Amino acid sequence: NFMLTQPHSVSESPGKTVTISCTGSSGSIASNYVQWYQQRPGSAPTTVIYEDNQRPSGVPDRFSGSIDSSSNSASLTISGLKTEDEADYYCQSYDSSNVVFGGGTKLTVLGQPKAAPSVTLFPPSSEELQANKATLVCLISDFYPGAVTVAWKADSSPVKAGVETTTPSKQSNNKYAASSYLSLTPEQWKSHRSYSCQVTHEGSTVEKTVAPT
Amino acid sequence: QVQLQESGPGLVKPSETLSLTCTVSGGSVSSGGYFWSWIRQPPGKGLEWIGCIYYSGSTNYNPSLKSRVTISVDTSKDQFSLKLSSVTAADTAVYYCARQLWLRGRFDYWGQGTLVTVSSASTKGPSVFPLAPSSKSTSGGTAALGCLVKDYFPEPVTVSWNSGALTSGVHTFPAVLQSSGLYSLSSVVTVPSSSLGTQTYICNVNHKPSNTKVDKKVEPKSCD
Repeated sequence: NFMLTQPHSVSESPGKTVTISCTGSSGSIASNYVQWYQQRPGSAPTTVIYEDNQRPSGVPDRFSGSIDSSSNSASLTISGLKTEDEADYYCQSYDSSNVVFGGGTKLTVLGQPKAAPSVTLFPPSSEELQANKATLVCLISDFYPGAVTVAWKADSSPVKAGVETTTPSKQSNNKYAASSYLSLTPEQWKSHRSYSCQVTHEGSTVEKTVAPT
Repeated sequence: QVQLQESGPGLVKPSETLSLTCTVSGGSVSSGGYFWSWIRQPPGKGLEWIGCIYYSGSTNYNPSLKSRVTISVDTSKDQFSLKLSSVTAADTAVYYCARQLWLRGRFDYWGQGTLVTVSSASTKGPSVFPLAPSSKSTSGGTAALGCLVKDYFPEPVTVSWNSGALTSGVHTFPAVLQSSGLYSLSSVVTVPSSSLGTQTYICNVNHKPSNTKVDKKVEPKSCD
């Protein structure tokens, strides 16, 4: 029942000094060796320290680790933060024949400004209608911050059944992109006079509408 | 040096048996007196230790993963494989085969992580539908058009415009789980409205696991 406690979110501006902790609950932190792993997103983790004070060949000298055994906490000191340091940090232990990892500390460097949320609405196609299906697609692009709330409308009644939306994702031009999909039956598409998608972004609302034509 | 490469299918059905084998090149399994271990990592979560093996029959497993991890070493093929039983939807994690020099110490060499997805459906092809631009689809001097990919299994699906000739303004969105099992996404491109009726735009959606390639032309909407 030994678990390593790590700060979930840690942020610091480049060039300063930050300390990442790793606290053990039951077992003492000087009992077993502690290994810190720095893992890039979409990449294999790499060992950046070993034996709790020794730096492997290849890593910079700044990856310095210290042990505070009185508080049962393992510390990893980072000096001179850079761009490439933004990665997930995990601390390792062994306990007793059962390797236990840490919670995970993400390094934040501590970015484009607000961006207009261009909105496009697409009606269902005739080929989809012949397949006894219908889908309303709302597109959300070129916006910042990456937090947009969508709300489908059937003329005036909000629509929630069959609504599928995507989390915002960063674009190539530093902005964000998102989408919303409204699964619908062919009968329900023509039952209402018009359908609309409303996008709320930083208070401002951008609305498009489509009709069966 | 030495390297660690994983194999096995990237998909597994719920309540089934997982078969992931990690092979070794540039070294020997039995020689050197080192260990092997399997470590998984869910997307957005921390690393989780599964178990460790020696070149002999010595095995130790995580208490939360006990009585479900079966790992064996075949020195003839210079590789070791892990078998998992009763896989659920919470077992979706990136599996890493890492070499371990010291049993209480660092995993010095990490293999590249294979993606394992557990979903409950039959592998089905995608349904590509055209996304017709119109007067309500343009805001200013530019318009937008795309293609809809709906009701497919599994990830990933690649969409290319004009056989890759059109890349500027193309936005491929990540997939989202539908209300019933399957996924859905779309790929759209921003274009000036002057070339709507004079240029042909064809989307190329490919689904390799189902072996389906669909080319769908995009045309402006015709009122009927």
